[PDB]
Amino acid sequence: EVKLVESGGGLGQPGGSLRLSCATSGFTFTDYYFNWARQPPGKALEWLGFIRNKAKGYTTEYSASVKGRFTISRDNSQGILYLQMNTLRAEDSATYYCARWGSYAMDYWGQGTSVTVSSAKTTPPSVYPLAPGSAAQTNSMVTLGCLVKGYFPEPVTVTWNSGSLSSGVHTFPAVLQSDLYTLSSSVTVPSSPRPSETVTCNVAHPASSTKVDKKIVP
Amino acid sequence: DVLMTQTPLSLPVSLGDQASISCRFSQSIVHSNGNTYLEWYLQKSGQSPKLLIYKVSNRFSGVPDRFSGSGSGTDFTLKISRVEAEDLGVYYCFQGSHVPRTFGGGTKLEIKRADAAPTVSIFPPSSEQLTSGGASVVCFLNNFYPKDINVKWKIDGSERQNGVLNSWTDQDSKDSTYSMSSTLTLTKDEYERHNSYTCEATHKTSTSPIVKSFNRN
Ligand SMILES: O=C(O)CCCCN(Cc1ccc([N+](=O)[O-])cc1)CP(=O)(O)O
Repeated sequence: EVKLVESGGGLGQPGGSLRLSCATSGFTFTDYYFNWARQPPGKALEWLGFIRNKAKGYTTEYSASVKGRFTISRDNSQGILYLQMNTLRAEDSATYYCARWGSYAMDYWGQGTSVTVSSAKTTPPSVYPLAPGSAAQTNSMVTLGCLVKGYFPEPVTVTWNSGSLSSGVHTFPAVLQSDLYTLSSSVTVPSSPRPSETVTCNVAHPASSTKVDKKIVP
Repeated sequence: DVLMTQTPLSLPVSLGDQASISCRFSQSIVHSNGNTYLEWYLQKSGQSPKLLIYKVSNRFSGVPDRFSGSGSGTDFTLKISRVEAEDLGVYYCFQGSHVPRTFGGGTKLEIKRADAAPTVSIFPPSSEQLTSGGASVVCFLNNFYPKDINVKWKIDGSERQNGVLNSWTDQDSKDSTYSMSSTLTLTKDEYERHNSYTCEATHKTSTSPIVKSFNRN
């Protein structure tokens, strides 16, 4: 089977370096051009550059976004492709993919390797209850939530009443804020069931070994 | 250089309908050897991109015949007849023969449903956060359709731009709607200097904006 395996991902330091590898097997490596592409979480797939085959002398082409800062190389004896990323920036946080190119274009892709460029350190999040104001008209349904603020690294998990409340739940994608992540989650229940029935968000941040059960009090 | 334009960004469709995606160029990309290296790829949520069509109209082995690429010189088309659930994801046209070598902006295939106004809910800062010196005001704008929506924050009636962070969900697998969350983050000091906090939303479902507010007092 044709195989491409990316590796080397992890947390990179801003201003630092990182070399990603793409190990191949199952076909003649030197017959192929190879491409590197990246997809930032919540963003579009982006082409980075390619290295040509033996017939083309293994020359390279790069995107304007990284030319002069990234380097693509290949070890023809080992059948391994590399992506040398220098002076890491936050914009480099993404999942990186390698793919061969030939008569059948990019017919085989690797599974990708994730990179996160940050100087932050592990940090538990602060979990805040989101309850409607004292003055706020009644309703058939009531929406409550939890703001999970300032954690690192990703991710965090949020459940409601230990997963008992699954329907009507919206946990939003995290965003970077003050060099840390922030996320919120909403739950909607009929107005008659609360506060008579407790609603608690269960937020877990495994990297910092934290689990917080925050009750939504009126 | 050649400019590539892939449209549309978003493509709402109903299962069973055909979908057509466009890739156009500011000039011809036919190579002197006679070939045209215009390719089409699909990237499903949480997955690697996969080839669909190479050299304009060559369907890659294993791709259902429902998919087909066409086009000529400067205008290219990916057609998907009888769309099914498996086809949902982001389609990208690509060419690496002309500068800028690149993928298109992408076309997210999504499900068509009836227009639905958002359920907007605003929330004041919790005492826990306040005690820590910060004040975040949250506004959920849940289950609306279509996806386009605009949110405005106002404090004491004046519009507020600084400190606002937004997040958006992918289309709901179950009801095909979209949801949004906006948070205005202030210091306790600034929060205690103002009284009126408003989250206002405009959506195609109404000419009137949806306004939700709370007063510190
Ligand atoms: O050399 C051949 O016969 C095949 C390539 C034909 C021309 N190519 C087209 C071409 C080559 C590489 C890619 N890719 O994404 O990797 C895309 C398009 C450009 P070049 O001569 O290498 O600059």
